[PDB]
Amino acid sequence: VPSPYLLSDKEVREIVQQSLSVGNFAARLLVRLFPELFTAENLRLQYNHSGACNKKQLDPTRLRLIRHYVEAVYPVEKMEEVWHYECIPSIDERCRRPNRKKCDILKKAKK
DNA sequence: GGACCCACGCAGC
DNA sequence: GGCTGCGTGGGTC
Repeated sequence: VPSPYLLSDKEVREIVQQSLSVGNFAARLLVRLFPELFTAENLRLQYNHSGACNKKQLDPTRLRLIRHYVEAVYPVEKMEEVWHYECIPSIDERCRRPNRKKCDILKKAKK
């Protein structure tokens, strides 16, 4: 039974063409595969890839799918390190990214 | 209240 | 006293 989260070759290519780095590709796949976390409710703020820091854990099956697409597209010579040090931190940064930077909230507080 | 990306000091572990 | 994600801010678009 094929998964409904699967992306066509054309869809993957359109995401790759916008990706600045393999880490950014992982983050873009995260947004595409977890739409429920990227609504105006920002449920993403309650999740990270592992459940560390007393947060909820991203669906392990879709996290494996992100890694599958990363490994199907990008170089694999150092894939363990790319996943651990580039893709995982990019995924977590995308979940926790504030809609407004603290320095901008305070800079407007003068206006 | 721009959206977005990634580097990096830090606290908790 | 190293490793893991958070909070943060410089920077590009």
